[PDB]
Amino acid sequence: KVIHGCNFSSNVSSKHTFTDSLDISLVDDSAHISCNVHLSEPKYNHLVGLNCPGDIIPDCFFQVYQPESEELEPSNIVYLDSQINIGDIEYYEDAEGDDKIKLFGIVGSIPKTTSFTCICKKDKKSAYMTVTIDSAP
Amino acid sequence: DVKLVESGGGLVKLGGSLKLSCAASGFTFSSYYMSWVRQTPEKRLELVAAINNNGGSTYYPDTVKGRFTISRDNAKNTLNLQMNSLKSEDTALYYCTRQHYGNLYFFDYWGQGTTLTVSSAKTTPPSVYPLAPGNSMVTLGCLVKGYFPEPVTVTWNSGSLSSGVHTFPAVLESDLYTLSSSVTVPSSPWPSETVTCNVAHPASSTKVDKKIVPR
Amino acid sequence: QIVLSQSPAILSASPGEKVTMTCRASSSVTYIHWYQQKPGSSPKPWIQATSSLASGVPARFSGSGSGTSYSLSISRVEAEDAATYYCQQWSSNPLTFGAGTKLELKRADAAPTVSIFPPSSEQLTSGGASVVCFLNNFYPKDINVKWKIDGSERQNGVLNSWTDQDSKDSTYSMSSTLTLTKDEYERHNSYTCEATHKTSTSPIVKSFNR
Repeated sequence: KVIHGCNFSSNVSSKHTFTDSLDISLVDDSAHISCNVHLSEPKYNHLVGLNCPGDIIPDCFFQVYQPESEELEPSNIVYLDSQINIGDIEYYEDAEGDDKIKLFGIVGSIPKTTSFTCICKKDKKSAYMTVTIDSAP
Repeated sequence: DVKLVESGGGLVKLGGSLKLSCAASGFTFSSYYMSWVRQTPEKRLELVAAINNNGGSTYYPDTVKGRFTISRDNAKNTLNLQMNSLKSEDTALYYCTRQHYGNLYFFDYWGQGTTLTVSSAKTTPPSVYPLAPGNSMVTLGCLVKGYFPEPVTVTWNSGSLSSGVHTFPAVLESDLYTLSSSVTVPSSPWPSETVTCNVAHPASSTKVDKKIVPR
Repeated sequence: QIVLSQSPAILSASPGEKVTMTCRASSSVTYIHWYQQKPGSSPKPWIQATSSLASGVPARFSGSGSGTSYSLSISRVEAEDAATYYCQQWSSNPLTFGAGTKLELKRADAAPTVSIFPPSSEQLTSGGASVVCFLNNFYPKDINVKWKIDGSERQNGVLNSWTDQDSKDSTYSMSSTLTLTKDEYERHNSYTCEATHKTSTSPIVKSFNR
Protein backbone atom coordinates (compact mmCIF):
# COMPACT_ATOMS: atom_id res chain seq x y z
CA LYS A 1 0.00 0.00 0.00
CA VAL A 2 1.29 3.50 -0.93
CA ILE A 3 1.44 6.24 1.72
CA HIS A 4 -0.10 9.52 0.57
CA GLY A 5 2.39 11.90 2.09
CA CYS A 6 5.94 13.10 2.21
CA ASN A 7 9.23 11.30 2.57
CA PHE A 8 11.70 13.88 3.95
CA SER A 9 14.48 11.31 4.41
CA SER A 10 17.28 10.47 1.93
CA ASN A 11 16.96 6.58 2.32
CA VAL A 12 15.99 4.11 -0.50
CA SER A 13 16.09 0.70 1.27
CA SER A 14 12.89 1.60 3.21
CA LYS A 15 9.78 -0.68 3.54
CA HIS A 16 7.40 2.37 3.18
CA THR A 17 6.62 4.00 -0.20
CA PHE A 18 5.45 7.66 -0.26
CA THR A 19 3.60 9.46 -3.07
CA ASP A 20 5.77 12.59 -2.57
CA SER A 21 9.29 13.39 -1.39
CA LEU A 22 11.41 16.40 -0.42
CA ASP A 23 14.95 15.65 0.78
CA ILE A 24 15.27 17.85 3.90
CA SER A 25 19.06 17.38 3.98
CA LEU A 26 19.14 19.50 0.73
CA VAL A 27 16.94 22.40 2.04
CA ASP A 28 19.00 25.53 3.11
CA ASP A 29 19.81 26.10 6.79
CA SER A 30 17.08 28.36 8.36
CA ALA A 31 14.61 27.59 5.49
CA HIS A 32 11.03 26.18 5.81
CA ILE A 33 9.97 24.36 2.61
CA SER A 34 6.47 22.93 1.93
CA CYS A 35 5.50 19.50 0.49
CA ASN A 36 1.82 19.58 -0.44
CA VAL A 37 -0.46 16.49 -0.59
CA HIS A 38 -4.11 16.54 -1.80
CA LEU A 39 -6.55 13.60 -1.44
CA SER A 40 -9.79 13.75 -3.45
CA GLU A 41 -12.14 10.70 -3.46
CA PRO A 42 -15.85 10.10 -2.61
CA LYS A 43 -14.69 7.34 -0.21
CA TYR A 44 -11.17 6.70 1.16
CA ASN A 45 -9.21 3.54 2.07
CA HIS A 46 -5.91 5.39 2.44
CA LEU A 47 -2.71 5.68 4.45
CA VAL A 48 -1.45 9.28 5.00
CA GLY A 49 1.88 10.11 6.63
CA LEU A 50 5.46 11.28 6.61
CA ASN A 51 9.00 10.05 7.07
CA CYS A 52 11.14 12.56 9.02
CA PRO A 53 14.86 12.20 9.78
CA GLY A 54 14.64 14.59 12.79
CA ASP A 55 12.05 16.21 15.12
CA ILE A 56 8.38 16.06 14.19
CA ILE A 57 6.05 18.88 15.34
CA PRO A 58 3.39 18.47 16.77
CA ASP A 59 2.92 14.80 17.89
CA CYS A 60 1.72 13.72 14.39
CA PHE A 61 -0.68 12.25 13.55
CA PHE A 62 -2.65 12.01 16.82
CA GLN A 63 -2.15 15.79 16.93
CA VAL A 64 -1.74 18.00 13.86
CA TYR A 65 -1.26 21.72 13.17
CA GLN A 66 -4.16 23.78 11.75
CA PRO A 67 -3.90 25.21 8.20
CA GLU A 68 -2.61 28.73 7.65
CA SER A 69 -5.16 31.51 8.01
CA GLU A 70 -5.63 33.98 5.13
CA GLU A 71 -6.11 36.70 7.87
CA LEU A 72 -3.46 37.58 10.52
CA GLU A 73 -4.75 34.79 12.83
CA PRO A 74 -3.01 31.98 14.68
CA SER A 75 -2.91 28.29 13.75
CA ASN A 76 -3.23 25.93 16.73
CA ILE A 77 -2.23 22.35 17.50
CA VAL A 78 -5.42 20.22 17.48
CA TYR A 79 -6.38 16.50 17.70
CA LEU A 80 -6.66 14.91 14.21
CA ASP A 81 -9.85 13.03 15.37
CA SER A 82 -11.67 16.37 15.81
CA GLN A 83 -9.97 18.07 12.80
CA ILE A 84 -11.18 15.59 10.16
CA ASN A 85 -14.22 14.52 12.33
CA ILE A 86 -14.21 10.72 11.88
CA GLY A 87 -14.16 8.32 14.86
CA ASP A 88 -12.28 5.23 13.60
CA ILE A 89 -8.85 6.59 12.57
CA GLU A 90 -5.99 4.07 12.84
CA TYR A 91 -2.53 5.37 13.86
CA TYR A 92 0.81 3.76 13.07
CA GLU A 93 4.45 4.54 13.85
CA ASP A 94 7.73 3.04 12.65
CA ALA A 95 11.47 3.81 12.80
CA GLU A 96 14.31 3.00 10.38
CA GLY A 97 17.57 4.12 11.95
CA ASP A 98 17.19 7.86 12.63
CA ASP A 99 14.08 8.08 10.35
CA LYS A 100 10.67 8.30 12.02
CA ILE A 101 7.56 7.27 10.10
CA LYS A 102 4.16 8.44 11.41
CA LEU A 103 0.99 7.41 9.57
CA PHE A 104 -2.78 7.35 9.92
CA GLY A 105 -5.36 5.26 8.06
CA ILE A 106 -8.73 6.59 6.92
CA VAL A 107 -11.70 4.49 5.59
CA GLY A 108 -14.92 6.00 4.20
CA SER A 109 -16.11 9.54 3.55
CA ILE A 110 -15.12 12.72 5.44
CA PRO A 111 -17.98 15.11 6.47
CA LYS A 112 -16.24 18.30 5.35
CA THR A 113 -13.10 19.19 3.31
CA THR A 114 -10.23 19.75 5.74
CA SER A 115 -6.57 20.68 5.81
CA PHE A 116 -3.77 20.28 8.36
CA THR A 117 0.03 20.31 8.64
CA CYS A 118 2.97 18.42 10.13
CA ILE A 119 6.47 19.94 10.54
CA CYS A 120 9.79 18.06 10.14
CA LYS A 121 13.13 19.47 11.40
CA LYS A 122 16.63 18.20 10.89
CA ASP A 123 19.39 20.27 12.43
CA LYS A 124 18.87 23.88 11.07
CA LYS A 125 16.72 22.63 8.14
CA SER A 126 12.95 22.38 8.17
CA ALA A 127 10.19 21.21 5.85
CA TYR A 128 6.44 20.86 6.37
CA MET A 129 3.76 18.71 4.88
CA THR A 130 0.35 20.26 4.19
CA VAL A 131 -2.53 17.83 3.57
CA THR A 132 -6.00 18.49 2.15
CA ILE A 133 -8.69 15.79 2.21
CA ASP A 134 -11.89 16.50 0.24
CA SER A 135 -15.47 15.63 1.24
CA ALA A 136 -17.74 13.89 -1.34
CA PRO A 137 -19.12 16.22 -4.07
CA ASP B 1 23.33 34.44 7.26
CA VAL B 2 19.87 35.75 8.13
CA LYS B 3 20.09 39.37 9.27
CA LEU B 4 17.55 41.96 10.49
CA VAL B 5 18.77 45.52 11.11
CA GLU B 6 16.44 48.08 12.69
CA SER B 7 16.88 51.85 12.39
CA GLY B 8 14.92 55.05 12.92
CA GLY B 9 14.73 55.12 16.71
CA GLY B 10 15.20 58.34 18.65
CA LEU B 11 13.61 60.95 20.89
CA VAL B 12 10.04 62.04 20.10
CA LYS B 13 7.81 64.57 21.93
CA LEU B 14 4.47 63.47 23.48
CA GLY B 15 1.88 63.12 20.72
CA GLY B 16 4.63 63.00 18.08
CA SER B 17 5.23 60.65 15.17
CA LEU B 18 8.20 58.55 14.03
CA LYS B 19 8.94 55.91 11.40
CA LEU B 20 11.01 52.77 12.19
CA SER B 21 12.59 50.61 9.52
CA CYS B 22 14.14 47.14 9.35
CA ALA B 23 16.47 45.93 6.57
CA ALA B 24 16.26 42.15 6.01
CA SER B 25 18.97 40.11 4.22
CA GLY B 26 20.19 36.51 3.74
CA PHE B 27 16.78 34.86 3.25
CA THR B 28 13.64 35.02 1.06
CA PHE B 29 11.97 37.93 2.88
CA SER B 30 8.60 37.49 1.12
CA SER B 31 8.20 33.93 2.55
CA TYR B 32 8.06 35.09 6.21
CA TYR B 33 5.59 36.89 8.48
CA MET B 34 7.28 39.94 10.10
CA SER B 35 6.61 41.67 13.40
CA TRP B 36 7.67 44.55 15.59
CA VAL B 37 8.06 43.32 19.23
CA ARG B 38 9.01 45.90 21.87
CA GLN B 39 10.82 45.47 25.16
CA THR B 40 9.79 47.92 27.86
CA PRO B 41 12.17 49.31 30.54
CA GLU B 42 10.73 46.65 32.96
CA LYS B 43 11.88 43.94 30.39
CA ARG B 44 8.38 42.89 29.30
CA LEU B 45 8.05 41.78 25.64
CA GLU B 46 4.95 42.91 23.74
CA LEU B 47 3.92 42.41 20.14
CA VAL B 48 3.23 45.85 18.57
CA ALA B 49 2.32 44.82 14.97
CA ALA B 50 2.40 41.78 12.71
CA ILE B 51 2.19 41.47 8.92
CA ASN B 52 1.82 38.40 6.71
CA ASN B 53 4.30 37.35 3.98
CA ASN B 54 2.61 39.31 1.11
CA GLY B 55 1.56 42.40 3.14
CA GLY B 56 -2.18 41.84 2.64
CA SER B 57 -2.99 41.13 6.31
CA THR B 58 -1.91 42.88 9.48
CA TYR B 59 -2.72 42.76 13.20
CA TYR B 60 -2.29 45.26 16.02
CA PRO B 61 -3.12 44.77 19.71
CA ASP B 62 -5.53 47.35 21.19
CA THR B 63 -2.62 49.19 22.89
CA VAL B 64 -1.45 50.65 19.50
CA LYS B 65 -4.29 49.90 17.02
CA GLY B 66 -5.17 53.00 14.95
CA ARG B 67 -1.93 54.75 15.96
CA PHE B 68 0.62 52.38 14.41
CA THR B 69 0.86 51.06 10.85
CA ILE B 70 3.11 48.19 9.79
CA SER B 71 4.06 47.77 6.12
CA ARG B 72 6.66 45.93 4.06
CA ASP B 73 8.32 46.44 0.67
CA ASN B 74 9.14 43.02 -0.75
CA ALA B 75 11.06 44.69 -3.67
CA LYS B 76 13.50 46.33 -1.17
CA ASN B 77 13.50 43.73 1.66
CA THR B 78 12.31 46.33 4.20
CA LEU B 79 9.75 46.39 7.03
CA ASN B 80 8.42 49.73 8.31
CA LEU B 81 6.52 50.86 11.40
CA GLN B 82 4.79 54.29 11.20
CA MET B 83 3.99 55.38 14.78
CA ASN B 84 1.57 58.30 15.36
CA SER B 85 0.26 60.07 18.52
CA LEU B 86 3.10 58.58 20.58
CA LYS B 87 2.63 58.17 24.32
CA SER B 88 5.10 57.93 27.21
CA GLU B 89 4.21 54.18 27.55
CA ASP B 90 5.48 53.58 23.97
CA THR B 91 9.11 54.17 25.24
CA ALA B 92 10.81 50.83 24.56
CA LEU B 93 13.50 48.98 22.56
CA TYR B 94 11.79 47.95 19.27
CA TYR B 95 12.84 44.68 17.66
CA CYS B 96 12.19 43.50 14.13
CA THR B 97 11.61 39.66 14.16
CA ARG B 98 10.40 36.99 11.72
CA GLN B 99 8.11 33.93 11.86
CA HIS B 100 7.00 31.33 9.35
CA TYR B 101 3.64 29.50 9.18
CA GLY B 102 5.83 26.32 8.66
CA ASN B 103 7.88 26.79 11.84
CA LEU B 104 4.65 27.15 13.98
CA TYR B 105 5.16 30.95 14.16
CA PHE B 106 8.42 30.71 16.15
CA PHE B 107 10.46 33.99 16.30
CA ASP B 108 13.69 32.34 15.11
CA TYR B 109 15.59 35.55 14.17
CA TRP B 110 15.51 38.97 15.83
CA GLY B 111 17.41 42.20 15.11
CA GLN B 112 19.43 44.07 17.77
CA GLY B 113 16.62 46.62 18.23
CA THR B 114 16.16 50.39 17.86
CA THR B 115 15.36 52.59 20.90
CA LEU B 116 12.31 54.87 21.09
CA THR B 117 12.07 57.48 23.85
CA VAL B 118 8.78 59.39 24.09
CA SER B 119 9.08 62.50 26.21
CA SER B 120 8.49 66.24 25.96
CA ALA B 121 11.57 66.97 28.14
CA LYS B 122 14.27 69.14 26.57
CA THR B 123 17.96 68.17 26.30
CA THR B 124 19.42 69.16 29.69
CA PRO B 125 23.01 68.78 30.91
CA PRO B 126 23.53 67.00 34.26
CA SER B 127 24.45 68.52 37.61
CA VAL B 128 27.36 66.58 39.15
CA TYR B 129 27.45 66.52 42.95
CA PRO B 130 30.22 64.95 45.05
CA LEU B 131 29.33 62.32 47.66
CA ALA B 132 31.78 62.45 50.60
CA PRO B 133 31.41 60.89 54.10
CA GLY B 134 30.04 63.39 56.64
CA ASN B 135 37.19 52.11 58.59
CA SER B 136 39.68 50.19 56.39
CA MET B 137 37.86 50.94 53.10
CA VAL B 138 36.22 54.27 52.19
CA THR B 139 33.25 54.46 49.80
CA LEU B 140 33.00 57.68 47.77
CA GLY B 141 30.23 58.69 45.35
CA CYS B 142 29.15 60.81 42.41
CA LEU B 143 25.50 61.97 42.18
CA VAL B 144 24.49 62.84 38.54
CA LYS B 145 21.17 64.74 38.62
CA GLY B 146 18.58 66.24 36.23
CA TYR B 147 19.86 65.29 32.78
CA PHE B 148 18.05 64.38 29.56
CA PRO B 149 18.10 62.22 27.48
CA GLU B 150 19.98 59.05 28.48
CA PRO B 151 22.79 58.01 28.59
CA VAL B 152 25.56 59.42 30.79
CA THR B 153 28.93 57.63 31.09
CA VAL B 154 30.66 57.72 34.51
CA THR B 155 34.36 56.85 35.05
CA TRP B 156 36.72 57.31 38.05
CA ASN B 157 40.24 58.79 37.64
CA SER B 158 39.78 58.67 33.81
CA GLY B 159 39.33 54.88 33.89
CA SER B 160 42.33 53.96 36.08
CA LEU B 161 40.05 53.41 39.10
CA SER B 162 38.07 50.40 37.80
CA SER B 163 37.88 48.01 40.78
CA GLY B 164 35.21 48.57 43.43
CA VAL B 165 33.05 50.71 41.11
CA HIS B 166 29.24 50.38 40.65
CA THR B 167 27.14 52.73 38.54
CA PHE B 168 23.43 52.57 39.37
CA PRO B 169 20.70 52.56 36.68
CA ALA B 170 19.06 55.96 36.12
CA VAL B 171 15.65 56.74 37.58
CA LEU B 172 13.05 59.25 36.29
CA GLU B 173 12.65 62.31 38.58
CA SER B 174 10.61 65.36 37.42
CA ASP B 175 10.80 64.14 33.76
CA LEU B 176 14.64 64.20 33.97
CA TYR B 177 17.10 61.38 34.83
CA THR B 178 19.18 60.90 37.97
CA LEU B 179 21.87 58.31 38.72
CA SER B 180 24.67 57.76 41.20
CA SER B 181 28.05 56.05 40.94
CA SER B 182 29.94 54.39 43.83
CA VAL B 183 33.74 53.90 44.18
CA THR B 184 35.55 51.96 46.95
CA VAL B 185 39.24 52.61 47.74
CA PRO B 186 41.34 51.90 50.92
CA SER B 187 41.52 54.61 53.66
CA SER B 188 45.26 55.13 52.94
CA PRO B 189 44.98 56.56 49.33
CA TRP B 190 42.09 58.95 50.24
CA PRO B 191 42.23 61.90 50.61
CA SER B 192 46.05 61.41 50.26
CA GLU B 193 45.65 60.70 46.50
CA THR B 194 43.05 62.36 44.24
CA VAL B 195 39.70 60.61 43.43
CA THR B 196 37.63 62.25 40.67
CA CYS B 197 34.41 61.20 38.83
CA ASN B 198 34.27 61.94 35.08
CA VAL B 199 30.71 62.24 33.77
CA ALA B 200 30.01 62.53 30.05
CA HIS B 201 26.63 63.41 28.56
CA PRO B 202 27.08 63.34 24.75
CA ALA B 203 23.52 64.60 24.03
CA SER B 204 24.38 68.00 25.56
CA SER B 205 28.14 67.90 24.53
CA THR B 206 29.14 68.07 28.20
CA LYS B 207 31.94 66.47 30.24
CA VAL B 208 32.22 67.26 33.97
CA ASP B 209 35.04 66.20 36.34
CA LYS B 210 34.21 66.43 40.04
CA LYS B 211 37.10 65.91 42.46
CA ILE B 212 35.96 64.35 45.76
CA VAL B 213 37.29 66.36 48.71
CA PRO B 214 36.57 65.73 52.45
CA ARG B 215 33.53 67.32 54.12
CA GLN C 1 -5.26 39.14 26.62
CA ILE C 2 -4.02 35.55 27.48
CA VAL C 3 -1.75 36.11 30.48
CA LEU C 4 1.37 33.95 30.86
CA SER C 5 2.59 33.84 34.46
CA GLN C 6 6.19 32.74 34.90
CA SER C 7 7.41 31.43 38.20
CA PRO C 8 9.66 31.89 40.01
CA ALA C 9 10.49 35.47 38.86
CA ILE C 10 14.11 34.73 39.95
CA LEU C 11 15.33 31.12 39.99
CA SER C 12 18.46 30.99 42.21
CA ALA C 13 20.69 28.01 41.36
CA SER C 14 24.21 26.64 41.76
CA PRO C 15 25.84 24.92 38.74
CA GLY C 16 25.00 21.21 38.82
CA GLU C 17 21.45 21.66 40.17
CA LYS C 18 18.38 20.26 38.41
CA VAL C 19 15.80 23.07 38.06
CA THR C 20 12.37 23.78 36.53
CA MET C 21 10.57 27.04 35.76
CA THR C 22 6.83 27.20 35.02
CA CYS C 23 4.64 29.10 32.58
CA ARG C 24 0.96 29.14 33.62
CA ALA C 25 -1.66 30.48 31.19
CA SER C 26 -4.87 32.34 32.21
CA SER C 27 -6.76 30.24 29.63
CA SER C 28 -5.84 27.13 27.59
CA VAL C 29 -2.99 27.44 25.00
CA THR C 30 -2.08 24.71 22.43
CA TYR C 31 1.71 25.28 22.65
CA ILE C 32 4.41 27.47 24.23
CA HIS C 33 7.62 28.74 22.60
CA TRP C 34 10.61 29.63 24.86
CA TYR C 35 13.28 32.30 24.27
CA GLN C 36 16.52 33.03 26.14
CA GLN C 37 17.84 36.58 26.62
CA LYS C 38 21.08 37.83 28.19
CA PRO C 39 21.90 41.56 28.89
CA GLY C 40 23.16 43.34 25.79
CA SER C 41 21.39 41.15 23.21
CA SER C 42 18.00 40.29 21.79
CA PRO C 43 15.91 37.23 22.75
CA LYS C 44 17.02 34.02 21.04
CA PRO C 45 14.90 31.00 19.97
CA TRP C 46 15.32 28.32 22.69
CA ILE C 47 12.43 25.84 22.66
CA GLN C 48 10.05 25.56 19.70
CA ALA C 49 6.44 24.25 20.01
CA THR C 50 6.63 23.18 23.68
CA SER C 51 9.39 20.56 23.53
CA SER C 52 11.55 20.79 20.38
CA LEU C 53 14.97 22.37 21.18
CA ALA C 54 16.14 25.18 18.86
CA SER C 55 19.38 24.57 16.90
CA GLY C 56 22.47 24.72 19.12
CA VAL C 57 20.57 24.46 22.43
CA PRO C 58 22.25 21.85 24.70
CA ALA C 59 20.53 18.57 25.59
CA ARG C 60 20.33 19.54 29.31
CA PHE C 61 17.32 21.75 28.35
CA SER C 62 13.83 20.38 27.90
CA GLY C 63 10.31 21.70 27.65
CA SER C 64 6.95 20.16 28.50
CA GLY C 65 3.26 20.93 29.08
CA SER C 66 -0.26 21.33 27.75
CA GLY C 67 -3.46 23.33 28.40
CA THR C 68 -2.72 25.90 31.11
CA SER C 69 0.60 24.61 32.49
CA TYR C 70 3.96 24.43 30.72
CA SER C 71 7.55 24.27 31.94
CA LEU C 72 11.20 24.48 30.97
CA SER C 73 13.75 22.27 32.82
CA ILE C 74 17.53 22.16 33.05
CA SER C 75 18.86 18.71 34.10
CA ARG C 76 22.17 20.15 35.39
CA VAL C 77 22.64 23.96 35.43
CA GLU C 78 25.82 25.43 33.91
CA ALA C 79 27.09 28.98 34.61
CA GLU C 80 26.32 30.00 30.95
CA ASP C 81 22.59 29.26 31.59
CA ALA C 82 22.30 32.45 33.74
CA ALA C 83 19.83 34.41 31.55
CA THR C 84 16.13 35.39 31.41
CA TYR C 85 13.82 32.75 29.85
CA TYR C 86 10.54 33.97 28.32
CA CYS C 87 7.55 31.82 27.43
CA GLN C 88 5.22 32.86 24.56
CA GLN C 89 1.84 31.77 23.23
CA TRP C 90 -0.16 32.36 20.08
CA SER C 91 -3.40 30.40 20.52
CA SER C 92 -5.54 33.58 20.07
CA ASN C 93 -4.85 37.21 19.18
CA PRO C 94 -2.91 38.92 20.62
CA LEU C 95 0.26 36.86 20.73
CA THR C 96 1.68 37.33 24.28
CA PHE C 97 4.81 36.66 26.30
CA GLY C 98 5.40 35.88 29.96
CA ALA C 99 7.38 38.44 32.05
CA GLY C 100 10.40 36.08 32.15
CA THR C 101 12.12 33.91 34.74
CA LYS C 102 15.69 35.10 35.42
CA LEU C 103 18.01 32.13 36.21
CA GLU C 104 20.44 33.60 38.75
CA LEU C 105 23.65 32.00 40.12
CA LYS C 106 23.86 31.46 43.90
CA ARG C 107 26.77 32.60 46.12
CA ALA C 108 27.42 32.74 49.90
CA ASP C 109 25.19 35.26 51.78
CA ALA C 110 26.84 38.67 52.07
CA ALA C 111 25.73 41.55 54.28
CA PRO C 112 25.48 44.93 52.50
CA THR C 113 28.08 47.64 53.12
CA VAL C 114 26.03 50.74 54.00
CA SER C 115 27.27 54.30 53.37
CA ILE C 116 25.31 57.51 54.01
CA PHE C 117 26.15 60.83 52.31
CA PRO C 118 24.91 64.33 53.13
CA PRO C 119 23.94 66.74 50.31
CA SER C 120 26.96 68.50 48.78
CA SER C 121 27.64 72.25 49.12
CA GLU C 122 27.25 72.52 45.29
CA GLN C 123 23.70 71.08 45.40
CA LEU C 124 22.68 73.29 48.35
CA THR C 125 23.51 76.46 46.27
CA SER C 126 20.79 75.35 43.78
CA GLY C 127 18.02 75.11 46.44
CA GLY C 128 17.92 71.32 46.78
CA ALA C 129 19.31 68.60 49.05
CA SER C 130 19.71 64.88 48.25
CA VAL C 131 20.76 62.44 50.92
CA VAL C 132 22.32 59.34 49.34
CA CYS C 133 22.57 55.85 50.80
CA PHE C 134 24.57 53.03 49.13
CA LEU C 135 23.86 49.38 50.11
CA ASN C 136 26.70 47.60 48.30
CA ASN C 137 27.71 44.01 47.40
CA PHE C 138 24.99 42.02 49.18
CA TYR C 139 23.37 38.60 48.53
CA PRO C 140 20.51 37.52 48.22
CA LYS C 141 18.70 40.21 46.10
CA ASP C 142 15.86 41.04 48.56
CA ILE C 143 16.51 44.09 50.75
CA ASN C 144 14.53 46.90 52.39
CA VAL C 145 15.55 50.53 53.02
CA LYS C 146 13.80 52.79 55.53
CA TRP C 147 14.43 56.55 55.71
CA LYS C 148 14.24 58.30 59.08
CA ILE C 149 14.43 62.07 59.71
CA ASP C 150 14.95 62.75 63.46
CA GLY C 151 13.63 59.25 64.27
CA SER C 152 10.42 59.60 62.21
CA GLU C 153 9.80 57.56 59.02
CA ARG C 154 9.45 59.29 55.63
CA GLN C 155 8.16 57.72 52.39
CA ASN C 156 7.76 60.67 49.99
CA GLY C 157 10.78 61.92 48.03
CA VAL C 158 12.58 58.55 47.99
CA LEU C 159 13.88 57.10 44.73
CA ASN C 160 15.57 53.70 44.63
CA SER C 161 17.83 52.01 42.08
CA TRP C 162 19.09 48.42 41.89
CA THR C 163 22.03 47.04 39.88
CA ASP C 164 21.88 43.68 38.03
CA GLN C 165 23.76 40.70 39.58
CA ASP C 166 27.52 41.31 39.24
CA SER C 167 29.17 39.01 36.66
CA LYS C 168 32.35 38.59 38.75
CA ASP C 169 31.26 38.37 42.43
CA SER C 170 27.48 37.51 42.01
CA THR C 171 26.38 40.25 44.47
CA TYR C 172 23.70 43.00 44.08
CA SER C 173 23.88 46.69 45.04
CA MET C 174 21.25 49.35 45.74
CA SER C 175 21.13 53.15 45.82
CA SER C 176 18.54 55.09 47.83
CA THR C 177 18.16 58.87 47.54
CA LEU C 178 15.96 61.10 49.68
CA THR C 179 15.34 64.40 47.84
CA LEU C 180 14.29 67.47 49.90
CA THR C 181 14.24 71.24 49.28
CA LYS C 182 17.07 73.23 50.98
CA ASP C 183 14.47 74.71 53.38
CA GLU C 184 13.09 71.22 54.28
CA TYR C 185 16.62 69.85 54.87
CA GLU C 186 17.47 72.72 57.25
CA ARG C 187 14.42 72.19 59.53
CA HIS C 188 15.78 68.84 60.83
CA ASN C 189 19.20 67.70 62.16
CA SER C 190 19.61 63.88 61.99
CA TYR C 191 19.26 61.73 58.84
CA THR C 192 19.19 57.92 58.82
CA CYS C 193 19.07 55.08 56.27
CA GLU C 194 18.15 51.65 57.76
CA ALA C 195 19.04 48.46 55.84
CA THR C 196 16.98 45.29 56.43
CA HIS C 197 18.57 42.17 54.88
CA LYS C 198 18.11 38.41 55.69
CA THR C 199 21.82 38.21 56.79
CA SER C 200 20.76 39.70 60.20
CA THR C 201 17.54 40.36 62.18
CA SER C 202 18.89 43.80 63.28
CA PRO C 203 18.97 46.37 60.44
CA ILE C 204 22.23 48.11 59.51
CA VAL C 205 21.82 51.73 60.63
CA LYS C 206 23.86 54.57 59.06
CA SER C 207 23.34 58.15 60.23
CA PHE C 208 24.78 61.68 60.14
CA ASN C 209 24.06 65.01 61.85
CA ARG C 210 23.78 68.22 59.83
